[PDB]
Amino acid sequence: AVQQNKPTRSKRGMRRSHDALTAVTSLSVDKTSGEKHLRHHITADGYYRGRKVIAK
Amino acid sequence: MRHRKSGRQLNRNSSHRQAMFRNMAGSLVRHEIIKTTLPKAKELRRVVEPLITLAKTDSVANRRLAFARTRDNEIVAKLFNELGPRFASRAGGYTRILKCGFRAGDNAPMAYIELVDR
RNA sequence: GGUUAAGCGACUAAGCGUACACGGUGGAUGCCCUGGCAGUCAGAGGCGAUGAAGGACGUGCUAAUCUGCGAUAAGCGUCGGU
RNA sequence: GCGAGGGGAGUGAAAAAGAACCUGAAACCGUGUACGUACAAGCAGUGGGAGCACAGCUGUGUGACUGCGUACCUU
RNA sequence: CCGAACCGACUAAUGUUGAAAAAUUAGCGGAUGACUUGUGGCUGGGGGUGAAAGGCCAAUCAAACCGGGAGAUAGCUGGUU
RNA sequence: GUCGAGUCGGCCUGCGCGGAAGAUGUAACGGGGCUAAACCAUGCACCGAAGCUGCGGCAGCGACGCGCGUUGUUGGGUAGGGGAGCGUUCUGUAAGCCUGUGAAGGUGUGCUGUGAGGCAUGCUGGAGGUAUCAGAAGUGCGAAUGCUGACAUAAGUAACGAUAAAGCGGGUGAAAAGCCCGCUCGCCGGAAGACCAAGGGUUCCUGUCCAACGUUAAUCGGGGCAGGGUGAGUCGACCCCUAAGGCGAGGCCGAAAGGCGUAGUCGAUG
RNA sequence: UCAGGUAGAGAAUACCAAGGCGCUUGAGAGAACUCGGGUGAAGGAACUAGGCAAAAUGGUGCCGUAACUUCGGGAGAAGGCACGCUGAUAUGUAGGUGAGGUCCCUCGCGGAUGGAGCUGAAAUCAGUCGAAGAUACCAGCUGGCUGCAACUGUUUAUUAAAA
RNA sequence: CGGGUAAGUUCCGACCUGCACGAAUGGCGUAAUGAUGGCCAGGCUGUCUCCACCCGAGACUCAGUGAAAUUGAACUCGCUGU
RNA sequence: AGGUACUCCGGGGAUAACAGGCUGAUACCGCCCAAGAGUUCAUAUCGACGGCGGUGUUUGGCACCUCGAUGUCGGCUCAUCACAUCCUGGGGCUGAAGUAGGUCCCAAGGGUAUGGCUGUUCGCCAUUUAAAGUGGUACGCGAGCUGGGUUUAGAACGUCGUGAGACAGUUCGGUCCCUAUCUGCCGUGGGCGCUGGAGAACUGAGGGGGGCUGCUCCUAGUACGAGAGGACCGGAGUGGACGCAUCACUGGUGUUCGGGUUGUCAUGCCAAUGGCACUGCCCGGUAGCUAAAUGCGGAAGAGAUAAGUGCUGAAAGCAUCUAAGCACGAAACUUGCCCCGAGAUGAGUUCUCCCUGACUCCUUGAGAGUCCUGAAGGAACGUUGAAGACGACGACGUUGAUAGGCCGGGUGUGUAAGCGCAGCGAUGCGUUGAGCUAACCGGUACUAAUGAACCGUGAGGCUUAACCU
Ligand SMILES: [K+]
Ligand SMILES: [K+]
Ligand SMILES: [K+]
Ligand SMILES: [K+]
Ligand SMILES: [K+]
Ligand SMILES: [K+]
Ligand SMILES: [K+]
Ligand SMILES: [K+]
Ligand SMILES: [K+]
Ligand SMILES: [K+]
Ligand SMILES: [K+]
Ligand SMILES: [K+]
Ligand SMILES: [K+]
Ligand SMILES: [K+]
Ligand SMILES: [K+]
Ligand SMILES: [K+]
Ligand SMILES: [K+]
Ligand SMILES: [K+]
Ligand SMILES: [K+]
Ligand SMILES: [K+]
Ligand SMILES: [K+]
Ligand SMILES: [K+]
Ligand SMILES: [K+]
Ligand SMILES: [K+]
Ligand SMILES: [K+]
Ligand SMILES: [K+]
Ligand SMILES: [K+]
Ligand SMILES: [K+]
Ligand SMILES: [K+]
Ligand SMILES: [K+]
Ligand SMILES: [K+]
Ligand SMILES: [K+]
Ligand SMILES: [K+]
Ligand SMILES: [K+]
Ligand SMILES: [K+]
Ligand SMILES: [K+]
Ligand SMILES: [K+]
Ligand SMILES: [K+]
Ligand SMILES: [K+]
Ligand SMILES: [K+]
Ligand SMILES: [K+]
Ligand SMILES: [K+]
Ligand SMILES: [K+]
Ligand SMILES: [K+]
Ligand SMILES: [K+]
Ligand SMILES: [K+]
Ligand SMILES: [K+]
Ligand SMILES: [K+]
Ligand SMILES: [K+]
Ligand SMILES: [K+]
Ligand SMILES: [K+]
Ligand SMILES: [K+]
Ligand SMILES: [K+]
Ligand SMILES: [K+]
Ligand SMILES: [K+]
Ligand SMILES: [K+]
Ligand SMILES: [Mg+2]
Ligand SMILES: [Mg+2]
Ligand SMILES: [Mg+2]
Ligand SMILES: [Mg+2]
Ligand SMILES: [Mg+2]
Ligand SMILES: [Mg+2]
Ligand SMILES: [Mg+2]
Ligand SMILES: [Mg+2]
Ligand SMILES: [Mg+2]
Ligand SMILES: [Mg+2]
Ligand SMILES: [Mg+2]
Ligand SMILES: [Mg+2]
Ligand SMILES: [Mg+2]
Ligand SMILES: [Mg+2]
Ligand SMILES: [Mg+2]
Ligand SMILES: [Mg+2]
Ligand SMILES: [Mg+2]
Ligand SMILES: [Mg+2]
Ligand SMILES: [Mg+2]
Ligand SMILES: [Mg+2]
Ligand SMILES: [Mg+2]
Ligand SMILES: [Mg+2]
Ligand SMILES: [Mg+2]
Ligand SMILES: [Mg+2]
Ligand SMILES: [Mg+2]
Ligand SMILES: [Mg+2]
Ligand SMILES: [Mg+2]
Ligand SMILES: [Mg+2]
Ligand SMILES: [Mg+2]
Ligand SMILES: [Mg+2]
Ligand SMILES: [Mg+2]
Ligand SMILES: [Mg+2]
Ligand SMILES: [Mg+2]
Ligand SMILES: [Mg+2]
Ligand SMILES: [Mg+2]
Ligand SMILES: [Mg+2]
Ligand SMILES: [Mg+2]
Ligand SMILES: [Mg+2]
Ligand SMILES: [Mg+2]
Ligand SMILES: [Mg+2]
Ligand SMILES: [Mg+2]
Ligand SMILES: [Mg+2]
Ligand SMILES: [Mg+2]
Ligand SMILES: [Mg+2]
Ligand SMILES: [Mg+2]
Ligand SMILES: [Mg+2]
Ligand SMILES: [Mg+2]
Ligand SMILES: [Mg+2]
Ligand SMILES: [Mg+2]
Ligand SMILES: [Mg+2]
Ligand SMILES: [Mg+2]
Ligand SMILES: [Mg+2]
Ligand SMILES: [Mg+2]
Ligand SMILES: [Mg+2]
Ligand SMILES: [Mg+2]
Ligand SMILES: [Mg+2]
Ligand SMILES: [Mg+2]
Ligand SMILES: [Mg+2]
Ligand SMILES: [Mg+2]
Ligand SMILES: [Mg+2]
Ligand SMILES: [Mg+2]
Ligand SMILES: [Mg+2]
Ligand SMILES: [Mg+2]
Ligand SMILES: [Mg+2]
Ligand SMILES: [Mg+2]
Ligand SMILES: [Mg+2]
Ligand SMILES: [Mg+2]
Ligand SMILES: [Mg+2]
Ligand SMILES: [Mg+2]
Ligand SMILES: [Mg+2]
Ligand SMILES: [Mg+2]
Ligand SMILES: [Mg+2]
Ligand SMILES: [Mg+2]
Ligand SMILES: [Mg+2]
Ligand SMILES: [Mg+2]
Ligand SMILES: [Mg+2]
Ligand SMILES: [Mg+2]
Ligand SMILES: [Mg+2]
Ligand SMILES: [Mg+2]
Ligand SMILES: [Mg+2]
Ligand SMILES: [Mg+2]
Ligand SMILES: [Mg+2]
Ligand SMILES: [Mg+2]
Ligand SMILES: [Mg+2]
Ligand SMILES: [Mg+2]
Ligand SMILES: [Mg+2]
Ligand SMILES: [Mg+2]
Ligand SMILES: [Mg+2]
Ligand SMILES: [Mg+2]
Ligand SMILES: [Mg+2]
Ligand SMILES: [Mg+2]
Ligand SMILES: [Mg+2]
Ligand SMILES: [Mg+2]
Ligand SMILES: [Mg+2]
Ligand SMILES: [Mg+2]
Ligand SMILES: [Mg+2]
Ligand SMILES: [Mg+2]
Ligand SMILES: [Mg+2]
Ligand SMILES: [Mg+2]
Ligand SMILES: [Mg+2]
Ligand SMILES: [Mg+2]
Ligand SMILES: [Mg+2]
Ligand SMILES: [Mg+2]
Ligand SMILES: [Mg+2]
Ligand SMILES: [Mg+2]
Ligand SMILES: [Mg+2]
Ligand SMILES: [Mg+2]
Ligand SMILES: [Mg+2]
Ligand SMILES: [Mg+2]
Ligand SMILES: [Mg+2]
Ligand SMILES: [Mg+2]
Ligand SMILES: [Mg+2]
Ligand SMILES: [Mg+2]
Ligand SMILES: [Mg+2]
Ligand SMILES: [Mg+2]
Ligand SMILES: [Mg+2]
Ligand SMILES: [Mg+2]
Ligand SMILES: [Mg+2]
Ligand SMILES: [Mg+2]
Ligand SMILES: [Mg+2]
Ligand SMILES: [Mg+2]
Ligand SMILES: [Mg+2]
Ligand SMILES: [Mg+2]
Ligand SMILES: [Mg+2]
Ligand SMILES: [Mg+2]
Repeated sequence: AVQQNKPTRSKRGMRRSHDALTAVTSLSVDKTSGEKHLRHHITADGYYRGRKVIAK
Repeated sequence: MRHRKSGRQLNRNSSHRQAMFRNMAGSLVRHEIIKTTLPKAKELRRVVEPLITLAKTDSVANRRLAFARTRDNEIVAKLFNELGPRFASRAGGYTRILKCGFRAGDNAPMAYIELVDR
């Protein structure tokens, strides 16, 4: 099965109207190190909820 | 449908799954913290924490059960000589999972899992 | 003034269209000729056992290819030109 | 990243002549602005036409609503 | 005679822009013989070879491939700014 | 017998009734609806076409007068015939004319003719262009399942090549599921191990790099770059010897080319 | 060309050795549907062109085996029984192998005797565990009537293997 | 016509009315053989009544890479008619 | 002079085979006349000789569409419509006693066999059923499956031919491609709208689903009938097929639970265990899913009717169901039952909740901007679910049982290991219904569900009524 007519650039854009990405609503701030981080994830320096959970 | 069913298939067959978690349980007992995918970490809790519960009562029969389930005498010894006593007064929840972003190679969601008194 | 009621009613654009502006891609067009095409007038009409045509391998201060050359190897002698 | 790529500086008459290099069309793909578009049925225009924006009543862009309207070639 | 290697190719499913321009998987036949295989040789296109299917002769066969006669011819179809 | 004013059935004729069941959905007025908004007859209005008229304009043909005027009339067109033109490249006119005070080309805008078209000019461009009147043609493209290049669509879709299988710690690194080291797990084991011939030809080892190649990433590679590496009286080839077969002095045969073959000479798979 | 171990008749097959690998996209999820597999109540070919596919049979020893026949066959016809482990017979048997010793010699890599040590089926009796002892992998379905071709072979490389 | 089946256009055994057999382009038989054609039975079963559940690989979601046939142009509904 | 099915090229829908179209001779179905049959009697039922139509269903005619391709017969799967009705429902006439029939009218709600043979469609046969309807839909349905038949290349028979070959004669064998752009359809989301915002509960325009029926018993051996036989009407029970839900029971599955066991490799060995062999092979089985399991459904009732039956009643002093007026009448229609449903743009209703700042500029208006403010609520993230492809939907987030673990129980398997005793030993027995036990049940903050941040604003147009101020 294949198209009988070439779809338009307009129809291509309409299909892609649901493809846009969503930015992260907001980042969280660690209460001890002050780092920003994804909520419920550890920070880049290894803090979570104010505690040094892992080295490096 | 999977109504009320438990356990993750993890795109493996049953013998692969069993062997994988036997190895991963050994790594967690040996190193006390490991990094893995978030779903594997959640499944590992149901393997490792009953091994620690078993190790609270030291007997020949229990050491043999633990050996049957880990196949590693260094792991069995650490379970009964160290972890059992460390957790003797804790009622479950010997591990904690900490989410840590996404793997570079395949964007897999990753997590650390560690013993709670590490 | 307020309240209620009835009637009417703009400001939405996920995206899409047309127009314009500015870009990307792409290599048309114009301009260009150490390449071709067709002739005219002349020349020469062969080369080879004194080893040809055509090649292989070498040859530099040289790693490669082109050009030249042949273990005397981008060259040797001599006579002229410059 | 002792990258790729880029921004400056400098050369030059010129660097949107920077080697992916004269000119740099079209298809095709974008960003910005103006207007239209989420109760509306078909060759997508044409005749009529409100509103809005713009430049100086007119010119330009857009085109709600409405009459008419089934591509081209070949055979 | 039964059965691996080896040589085949009866059935089914898959695959059919394949993993593959003929295969894979499960079964299947022969398996000391008119057997199978390596290396080299010979037969040439109206010709070869053929336990014969017009089979095969380099993924090509009721007359191979390449070059030439060659711009064959086309009362046919298309196209003609 | 009662009862007291009409009754009966032919003919011809207008309009209607039954006869009358079909498949996606009313579905046999185009629809709404209509008792006229139906049908018949008569009449007067009006709507209605690119027909006719009015106004303006162009052209063909014929008259009539002096190319012009006047006049009448004509102007839908396929095949096809006839007539008249636009533009493109090149030659002369041209050692002229335009052009770095900006040519050709590109891209806009304005004006202009009945058309092909023409003219002017802003921006871009950065060195050519060419009037007029003649002359010559590779002289005009949307189609030929045309030819070449470029770029779309489907679509960020299918797929990423055997369902032997991975897990974790450490290292390096800009970055590690894939590389290195380690432990564990799994798979082949008449092979998925080891070694030759054939075929290939540097793919081998070391260092270095990650553009492209690798169906992902890549620090890794059979990828790029550089350097290194193949040592024989005994292994193999060459060599001696022959098979099938080939060639073949003379020779025999054949228009020519050539065919066959003797002495010989080659030819391993021995 | 090479050819280890345990089981095995075996170069089959299963698990391993030496040795070599996890197949150059991964991570989740656990819908329909497709592919490759497992199991299925009662029924059991009612399916369908056709039992296609699937299921089934499957080993060794012994007992036993019809028509027909070219006297070879048919035939593994069919059908059936036994099968693990332990002990005893027998501290390991029958058999195989064979040292010292002894004797002889035409004295050796010799003959004869002798048998220590090593290796080792199969059977019988008794006992014993399980639902199941050819336990996995592996491994014939069988019978009756009939057409055609005697037979083993050959063929349309790539839709026909057959008469 | 007989047999087999509850039921048999096939099968087996006959009959002879051979449309249109017939004797080496052989006739009629024939043990054995066949991945050969037809028919019947036992066993066996998800072939089926009539499907259910389960284990894996895809399909689905996320990240990376990234095709194809087709295509005059599309603002690409039903019905009844034309 | 022939053959080509071994075939080939250029062309044609200028021209056949399939399907469509036009046509309707033929076919099928109605009707008109009434010779007669029917003891009598044309019309209960048949209807000769002839006549008139309807359908588009057969066999055909034509050659208009398609030859730069519109795939065939049958089966399978899935259907949808017509009514000329097979069953069930309603009725008139009967040469209708009853039971059971014949014929015609109304009626399309639902229902409407399994097998043997054959490629069959069909048909015959066996046995069912209330019945086993007739047709249209490309003789519905191959971008849904099959491929037995027809219709390529191989081979043979009969037959024809000198032969190559040929035969809607026969016989054995013989490749079925497509990842869905658009329409359509089944599901499921995102956007904006509905005029301040928000959380809920609704109304019901409209749409869909459903609608089948047997047998037995009572009425009653009554009515009817000479007997044989044997009812209507009404009532009760129990089935078939179909549908919806569910998992308490009976079961299937149950590669995540327990056990038995073969071969082998390993953990040093014994003992005990693990890997691999289809889950190695097996025996059981929890939750979930599920049918064969077991609950429930089709209605009653109402309205308006069809054919049909009437009442009163003239036109037409009679008669007449009809013209005025009035009444009955069926599974069809509208409701009643179940589900969806306000994008019902005609965007509805009800309840509740939230927001009561300052200033500036301008082209001066439903204008723009800054500062302050940030509600109700939402979303996001996390732990998740008998919810789920993804979205969506539901629960929960420390003021907490959302998930995992943990504790206790249940269930399943069937007496672990170790030690001891008996036995030469395999093994048996005791400790011991032991040990282990998924998805289940009841509990429990041990682990993970973070303080925040984000979106959403700041009293909501004009006109006119009414009412109050
Ligand atoms: K917009
Ligand atoms: K372009
Ligand atoms: K050179
Ligand atoms: K330039
Ligand atoms: K460019
Ligand atoms: K219009
Ligand atoms: K054409
Ligand atoms: K034509
Ligand atoms: K040989
Ligand atoms: K030949
Ligand atoms: K060739
Ligand atoms: K030839
Ligand atoms: K005139
Ligand atoms: K211009
Ligand atoms: K210019
Ligand atoms: K073209
Ligand atoms: K794309
Ligand atoms: K590749
Ligand atoms: K990657
Ligand atoms: K094996
Ligand atoms: K999913
Ligand atoms: K012995
Ligand atoms: K066997
Ligand atoms: K014979
Ligand atoms: K064969
Ligand atoms: K003969
Ligand atoms: K004979
Ligand atoms: K055969
Ligand atoms: K046979
Ligand atoms: K001929
Ligand atoms: K033939
Ligand atoms: K007719
Ligand atoms: K007609
Ligand atoms: K009629
Ligand atoms: K055709
Ligand atoms: K039908
Ligand atoms: K009836
Ligand atoms: K009746
Ligand atoms: K009906
Ligand atoms: K049949
Ligand atoms: K028939
Ligand atoms: K058709
Ligand atoms: K098909
Ligand atoms: K068909
Ligand atoms: K189609
Ligand atoms: K469409
Ligand atoms: K209905
Ligand atoms: K149950
Ligand atoms: K169950
Ligand atoms: K074992
Ligand atoms: K009356
Ligand atoms: K609403
Ligand atoms: K819990
Ligand atoms: K016990
Ligand atoms: K015990
Ligand atoms: K128990
Ligand atoms: Mg088309
Ligand atoms: Mg998208
Ligand atoms: Mg749960
Ligand atoms: Mg995956
Ligand atoms: Mg396994
Ligand atoms: Mg835009
Ligand atoms: Mg740079
Ligand atoms: Mg220049
Ligand atoms: Mg340039
Ligand atoms: Mg461009
Ligand atoms: Mg509407
Ligand atoms: Mg609107
Ligand atoms: Mg539309
Ligand atoms: Mg119109
Ligand atoms: Mg062959
Ligand atoms: Mg095979
Ligand atoms: Mg044989
Ligand atoms: Mg054999
Ligand atoms: Mg020739
Ligand atoms: Mg032939
Ligand atoms: Mg070939
Ligand atoms: Mg020829
Ligand atoms: Mg010629
Ligand atoms: Mg030609
Ligand atoms: Mg009439
Ligand atoms: Mg209708
Ligand atoms: Mg007019
Ligand atoms: Mg006119
Ligand atoms: Mg005029
Ligand atoms: Mg005219
Ligand atoms: Mg004209
Ligand atoms: Mg000139
Ligand atoms: Mg020029
Ligand atoms: Mg000139
Ligand atoms: Mg030209
Ligand atoms: Mg062009
Ligand atoms: Mg043209
Ligand atoms: Mg094409
Ligand atoms: Mg393309
Ligand atoms: Mg992507
Ligand atoms: Mg798609
Ligand atoms: Mg997809
Ligand atoms: Mg995919
Ligand atoms: Mg791969
Ligand atoms: Mg790592
Ligand atoms: Mg990997
Ligand atoms: Mg190289
Ligand atoms: Mg290397
Ligand atoms: Mg290197
Ligand atoms: Mg790459
Ligand atoms: Mg990179
Ligand atoms: Mg390298
Ligand atoms: Mg390299
Ligand atoms: Mg010779
Ligand atoms: Mg000679
Ligand atoms: Mg010789
Ligand atoms: Mg020699
Ligand atoms: Mg040799
Ligand atoms: Mg071996
Ligand atoms: Mg093997
Ligand atoms: Mg899923
Ligand atoms: Mg699955
Ligand atoms: Mg399946
Ligand atoms: Mg099975
Ligand atoms: Mg069963
Ligand atoms: Mg069972
Ligand atoms: Mg059973
Ligand atoms: Mg049975
Ligand atoms: Mg049958
Ligand atoms: Mg059947
Ligand atoms: Mg079979
Ligand atoms: Mg089987
Ligand atoms: Mg045997
Ligand atoms: Mg020996
Ligand atoms: Mg026969
Ligand atoms: Mg034979
Ligand atoms: Mg073939
Ligand atoms: Mg074959
Ligand atoms: Mg008979
Ligand atoms: Mg019979
Ligand atoms: Mg017979
Ligand atoms: Mg004969
Ligand atoms: Mg004859
Ligand atoms: Mg004779
Ligand atoms: Mg004869
Ligand atoms: Mg004869
Ligand atoms: Mg014969
Ligand atoms: Mg044979
Ligand atoms: Mg993707
Ligand atoms: Mg033939
Ligand atoms: Mg042709
Ligand atoms: Mg026709
Ligand atoms: Mg017809
Ligand atoms: Mg025609
Ligand atoms: Mg005609
Ligand atoms: Mg047509
Ligand atoms: Mg076409
Ligand atoms: Mg078609
Ligand atoms: Mg009717
Ligand atoms: Mg109806
Ligand atoms: Mg009803
Ligand atoms: Mg049968
Ligand atoms: Mg049959
Ligand atoms: Mg059909
Ligand atoms: Mg039909
Ligand atoms: Mg179709
Ligand atoms: Mg298909
Ligand atoms: Mg067939
Ligand atoms: Mg065959
Ligand atoms: Mg198909
Ligand atoms: Mg919505
Ligand atoms: Mg309905
Ligand atoms: Mg339950
Ligand atoms: Mg059970
Ligand atoms: Mg089971
Ligand atoms: Mg042991
Ligand atoms: Mg192993
Ligand atoms: Mg293995
Ligand atoms: Mg009712
Ligand atoms: Mg009266
Ligand atoms: Mg009923
Ligand atoms: Mg949902
Ligand atoms: Mg119990
Ligand atoms: Mg045990
Ligand atoms: Mg418990």
